[PDB]
Amino acid sequence: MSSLRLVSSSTIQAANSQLIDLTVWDLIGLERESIQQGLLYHHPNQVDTPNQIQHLKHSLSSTLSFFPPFAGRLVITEYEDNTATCFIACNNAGALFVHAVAENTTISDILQPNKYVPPIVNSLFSLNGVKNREGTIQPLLVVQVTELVDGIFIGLTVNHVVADGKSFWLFVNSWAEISRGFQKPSKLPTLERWFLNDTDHPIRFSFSMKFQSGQLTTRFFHFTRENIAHLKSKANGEVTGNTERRISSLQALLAHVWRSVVRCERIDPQEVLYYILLIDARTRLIPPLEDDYFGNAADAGVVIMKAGELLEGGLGNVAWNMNKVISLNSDEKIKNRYKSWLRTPQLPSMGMHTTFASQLLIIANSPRFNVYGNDFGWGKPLAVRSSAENKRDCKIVLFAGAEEGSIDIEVCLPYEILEALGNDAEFLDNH
Ligand SMILES: CC(C)(O)[C@H]1CC[C@](C)([C@H]2[C@H](O)C[C@@]3(C)[C@@H]4C[C@H](O[C@@H]5O[C@H](CO)[C@@H](O)[C@H](O)[C@H]5O)[C@H]5C(C)(C)[C@@H](O[C@@H]6OC[C@@H](O)[C@H](O)[C@H]6O)CC[C@@]56C[C@@]46CC[C@]23C)O1
Repeated sequence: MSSLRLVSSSTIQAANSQLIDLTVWDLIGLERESIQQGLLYHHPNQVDTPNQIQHLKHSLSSTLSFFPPFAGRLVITEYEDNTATCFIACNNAGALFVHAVAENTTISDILQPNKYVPPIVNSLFSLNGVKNREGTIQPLLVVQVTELVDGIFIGLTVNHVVADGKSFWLFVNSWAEISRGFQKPSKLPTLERWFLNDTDHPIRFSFSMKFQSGQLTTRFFHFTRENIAHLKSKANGEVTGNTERRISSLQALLAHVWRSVVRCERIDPQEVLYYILLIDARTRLIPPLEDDYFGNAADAGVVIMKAGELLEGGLGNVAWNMNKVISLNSDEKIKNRYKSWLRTPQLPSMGMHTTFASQLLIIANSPRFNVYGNDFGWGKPLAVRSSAENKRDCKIVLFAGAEEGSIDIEVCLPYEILEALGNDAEFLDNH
């Protein structure tokens, strides 16, 4: 029968102290979860596995020289007036490398296609359930490499106060480059983080003070470039006054997914619905941040619509509203939101009490991030998976698909809704 065991855990320091102040975007995650995403590889031929594991360890240490935050620790100071400060010490305490073996477990055991994510996937990551504020002691980066019968899985656990999704995949891209033989990564990080005024740091903040919580399931759906292009043309074709085809491919897809979920759940048309986009500030500040600004740089944009209007008003109207919410995340709004946060620096609560699955839907990650170029020397990955640790939030996570211009979405919802989506011919997914 199949089994899973850890064979070794090793501290990995940078191959070759500095302090980093954290801004509002970074602090907001202190009480929340890590980023856990990983890559599946098939080994067509035999591989010298001990040498492969050693090569991943040494290239990881080399990459860490260029990303010192991932080898450091958080420093939190708690004060008597119920406030706190936090920063990153690049003290080279080290990341963690975990070597696991999944005896008699295969690629296809992990990647049940058109099926739900199997429970084994969650055990391909280490430090599940650890909040980002525990980075004062816990490594900010854990890599778990799990040997399979016909390949390996490379699963990263990354502290979400240090990095967002963009910065996560910057590190993965650069590590694969170093592993392939590059001497430097092709994109170097910008480590200095953004504050409206140099006097703002260290920010003194306060900690603290769901429908089907603990019972959600996770399933992938694949969207071809053609089906996406169909959705974009339809959405722009429905909103003509005042358009030169400004609704984007992703806006139309997300509008379609929103409509499909709500249609499958069958809810009262008077329900108010909240759709949570994460809008990058890097390109929207004036002056803009560096493209490879390393840290968090995104703010929620909340799309609010009645269920009746969402469905009866047509795809283009939903996508146009999302477009407009995105367009309101201007340089003015970003800086004023920052300033009012400094005036009431409380870390958020996870929000309202939800009574159905479509009520509050969070949209995470991006199809812009480079998933399939992560060749460490043995070929491109077959797939990307997350830990699927989250069983509380109704959530859609966006991934680049294997074929050019396609998108995989990882959907966390009640089981019967995922079943309805898989049986819905209006859901334009494939395979
Ligand atoms: C009246 C309105 C306008 O309809 C109201 C009704 C209520 C709501 C629906 C809005 C609130 O208004 C504000 C709101 C968005 C919350 C506060 C957070 O949002 C941040 O709030 C702070 C202020 O506290 C702002 O300064 C930031 O700009 C903003 O982004 C966010 C994040 C950043 C933690 C977000 O995190 C991702 O989790 C998943 C990971 O996979 C990702 O990687 C990671 O990012 C999860 C959702 C979540 C918890 C919630 C939930 C929804 C809320 C509760 O809208």
